[PDB]
Amino acid sequence: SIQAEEWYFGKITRRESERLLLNAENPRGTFLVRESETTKGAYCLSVSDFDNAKGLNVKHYKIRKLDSGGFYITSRTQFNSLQQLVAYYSKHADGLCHRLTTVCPT
Ligand SMILES: CC(=O)N[C@@H](Cc1ccc(C(C(=O)O)C(=O)O)c(C(=O)O)c1)C(=O)N[C@H]1CCCCN(Cc2ccc(-c3ccccc3)cc2)C1=O
Repeated sequence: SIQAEEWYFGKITRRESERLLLNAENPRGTFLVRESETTKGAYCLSVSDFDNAKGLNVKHYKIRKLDSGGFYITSRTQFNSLQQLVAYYSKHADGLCHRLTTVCPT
Protein backbone atom coordinates (compact mmCIF):
# COMPACT_ATOMS: atom_id res chain seq x y z
CA SER A 1 0.00 0.00 0.00
CA ILE A 2 0.98 3.44 -1.09
CA GLN A 3 -0.79 4.80 1.95
CA ALA A 4 2.02 3.12 3.96
CA GLU A 5 4.81 5.13 2.37
CA GLU A 6 6.18 8.07 4.38
CA TRP A 7 6.75 9.93 0.99
CA TYR A 8 3.10 9.44 -0.01
CA PHE A 9 1.25 12.66 0.95
CA GLY A 10 -2.00 11.52 -0.56
CA LYS A 11 -4.65 14.13 -1.15
CA ILE A 12 -2.70 17.37 -0.81
CA THR A 13 -2.93 20.12 -3.39
CA ARG A 14 -0.36 21.28 -5.90
CA ARG A 15 -0.08 24.73 -4.11
CA GLU A 16 0.39 22.94 -0.77
CA SER A 17 3.13 20.68 -2.24
CA GLU A 18 4.93 23.83 -3.43
CA ARG A 19 4.52 25.44 -0.03
CA LEU A 20 6.19 22.39 1.60
CA LEU A 21 8.94 21.96 -1.05
CA LEU A 22 9.92 25.64 -1.11
CA ASN A 23 11.66 25.43 2.15
CA ALA A 24 15.22 26.86 2.20
CA GLU A 25 16.51 23.84 4.05
CA ASN A 26 15.43 21.38 1.32
CA PRO A 27 18.29 20.23 -0.84
CA ARG A 28 17.66 19.32 -4.53
CA GLY A 29 15.60 16.23 -5.05
CA THR A 30 13.47 16.66 -1.89
CA PHE A 31 10.13 15.08 -2.92
CA LEU A 32 6.66 13.82 -2.21
CA VAL A 33 4.13 11.80 -4.16
CA ARG A 34 0.52 12.98 -4.07
CA GLU A 35 -2.72 12.43 -5.94
CA SER A 36 -3.05 14.20 -9.29
CA GLU A 37 -5.47 17.16 -8.87
CA THR A 38 -7.25 16.59 -12.18
CA THR A 39 -6.57 13.08 -13.45
CA LYS A 40 -8.43 10.25 -11.84
CA GLY A 41 -6.10 7.35 -11.12
CA ALA A 42 -2.91 9.41 -11.65
CA TYR A 43 -0.37 10.66 -9.13
CA CYS A 44 2.13 13.45 -9.14
CA LEU A 45 5.72 13.39 -8.06
CA SER A 46 6.56 16.92 -6.75
CA VAL A 47 10.29 17.59 -6.58
CA SER A 48 12.44 20.42 -5.29
CA ASP A 49 15.29 21.80 -7.39
CA PHE A 50 17.78 24.59 -7.13
CA ASP A 51 20.05 26.53 -9.57
CA ASN A 52 21.44 30.05 -9.76
CA ALA A 53 19.08 30.83 -12.66
CA LYS A 54 15.82 30.02 -10.78
CA GLY A 55 16.89 29.55 -7.16
CA LEU A 56 14.72 27.09 -5.22
CA ASN A 57 11.82 25.85 -7.30
CA VAL A 58 9.42 22.94 -7.80
CA LYS A 59 8.72 20.55 -10.68
CA HIS A 60 5.70 18.34 -10.91
CA TYR A 61 5.74 15.07 -12.85
CA LYS A 62 2.58 13.17 -13.58
CA ILE A 63 2.73 9.43 -12.78
CA ARG A 64 0.40 7.19 -14.79
CA LYS A 65 -0.84 3.76 -13.58
CA LEU A 66 -2.35 1.39 -16.08
CA ASP A 67 -5.05 -1.14 -15.10
CA SER A 68 -2.60 -3.38 -16.92
CA GLY A 69 -0.43 -2.78 -13.76
CA GLY A 70 2.45 -0.59 -14.75
CA PHE A 71 3.39 2.72 -13.09
CA TYR A 72 5.49 5.31 -14.99
CA ILE A 73 6.37 8.89 -15.74
CA THR A 74 7.45 7.96 -19.34
CA SER A 75 5.75 4.87 -20.90
CA ARG A 76 9.19 3.76 -22.10
CA THR A 77 10.21 3.05 -18.44
CA GLN A 78 7.61 1.24 -16.33
CA PHE A 79 7.56 -0.29 -12.83
CA ASN A 80 5.43 -2.89 -11.00
CA SER A 81 4.90 -0.42 -8.16
CA LEU A 82 5.04 3.17 -7.16
CA GLN A 83 7.76 2.07 -4.59
CA GLN A 84 9.95 0.58 -7.35
CA LEU A 85 9.48 3.73 -9.37
CA VAL A 86 10.60 5.95 -6.47
CA ALA A 87 13.59 3.57 -5.89
CA TYR A 88 14.66 3.87 -9.53
CA TYR A 89 14.44 7.68 -9.61
CA SER A 90 16.44 7.93 -6.37
CA LYS A 91 19.34 6.45 -8.34
CA HIS A 92 18.73 7.98 -11.80
CA ALA A 93 17.94 11.61 -12.71
CA ASP A 94 16.97 10.68 -16.37
CA GLY A 95 14.38 13.36 -17.42
CA LEU A 96 13.89 14.64 -13.81
CA CYS A 97 15.25 17.90 -12.43
CA HIS A 98 17.42 15.85 -9.96
CA ARG A 99 17.48 12.25 -8.68
CA LEU A 100 15.06 11.80 -5.70
CA THR A 101 16.91 12.32 -2.43
CA THR A 102 14.84 12.76 0.78
CA VAL A 103 11.16 12.96 1.73
CA CYS A 104 9.78 16.48 2.16
CA PRO A 105 9.37 17.81 5.72
CA THR A 106 5.97 19.41 6.62
C1 LIG B 1 1.49 22.81 -14.75
C2 LIG B 1 2.64 21.82 -14.47
O1 LIG B 1 3.30 21.86 -13.44
N1 LIG B 1 2.75 20.88 -15.40
C3 LIG B 1 3.62 19.74 -15.19
C4 LIG B 1 2.90 18.45 -15.57
C5 LIG B 1 1.74 18.33 -14.64
C6 LIG B 1 1.93 17.77 -13.36
C7 LIG B 1 0.84 17.71 -12.49
C8 LIG B 1 -0.39 18.29 -12.87
C9 LIG B 1 -1.48 18.18 -11.84
C10 LIG B 1 -1.26 18.52 -10.38
O2 LIG B 1 -0.52 19.56 -10.09
O3 LIG B 1 -1.93 17.90 -9.64
C11 LIG B 1 -2.75 17.37 -12.09
O4 LIG B 1 -2.43 16.13 -12.40
O5 LIG B 1 -3.85 17.79 -12.08
C12 LIG B 1 -0.57 18.93 -14.16
C13 LIG B 1 -1.85 19.65 -14.61
O6 LIG B 1 -2.15 20.89 -14.12
O7 LIG B 1 -2.58 19.11 -15.37
C14 LIG B 1 0.50 18.89 -15.09
C15 LIG B 1 4.85 19.86 -16.12
O8 LIG B 1 4.80 20.42 -17.23
N2 LIG B 1 5.94 19.28 -15.57
C16 LIG B 1 7.16 19.24 -16.34
C17 LIG B 1 8.29 18.78 -15.43
C18 LIG B 1 9.67 19.18 -15.92
C19 LIG B 1 10.01 18.59 -17.27
C20 LIG B 1 9.14 19.17 -18.37
N3 LIG B 1 7.96 18.30 -18.46
C21 LIG B 1 7.86 17.27 -19.55
C22 LIG B 1 8.56 15.96 -19.18
C23 LIG B 1 9.69 15.57 -19.94
C24 LIG B 1 10.44 14.45 -19.55
C25 LIG B 1 10.05 13.76 -18.39
C26 LIG B 1 10.88 12.60 -17.96
C27 LIG B 1 11.03 12.30 -16.57
C28 LIG B 1 11.72 11.13 -16.17
C29 LIG B 1 12.28 10.30 -17.15
C30 LIG B 1 12.19 10.58 -18.51
C31 LIG B 1 11.49 11.75 -18.95
C32 LIG B 1 8.92 14.09 -17.58
C33 LIG B 1 8.16 15.21 -18.00
C34 LIG B 1 6.96 18.25 -17.50
O9 LIG B 1 5.97 17.48 -17.51
